[PDB]
Amino acid sequence: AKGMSEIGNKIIAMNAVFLAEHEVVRITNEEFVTIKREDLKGNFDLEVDIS
Amino acid sequence: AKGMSEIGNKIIAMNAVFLAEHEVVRITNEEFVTIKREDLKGNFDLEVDIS
Amino acid sequence: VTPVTWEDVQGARQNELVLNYQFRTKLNRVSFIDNYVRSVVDDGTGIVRVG
Repeated sequence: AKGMSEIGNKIIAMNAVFLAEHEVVRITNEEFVTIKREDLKGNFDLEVDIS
Repeated sequence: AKGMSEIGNKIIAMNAVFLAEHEVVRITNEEFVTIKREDLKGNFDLEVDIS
Repeated sequence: VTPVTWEDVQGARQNELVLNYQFRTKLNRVSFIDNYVRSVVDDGTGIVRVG
């Protein structure tokens, strides 16, 4: 379970850098929310676990 | 169970010294509460146990 | 973390989130626990270093 959580955290950090705003809007038809680049070191606001 | 409690008490004392106010505010989006430095010897106000 | 007296409720909430966050992100919780029990069971006693 933790192995998938480790993968999820890395992808979330990548998604906040390598994905443009419009790409997220198309995937999720909601208002886009941004995250500070220097804050990606710590996962303060997110928790990842299997469903 | 007590072994983890011993570790928790030490880290709490360290967190009250080596962590700045803004760091705690980012982690916990609440008003910051301080503790007197000389009072760190006794854990008067906190209890630590596993969940 | 649970408060000892009635005025310690704010302190307990703040420290609990910070303490859980550090173990969730800064440390491998699963690996640490696995080494924690196995060290105690095999060697007869466990020694933990805090820094």
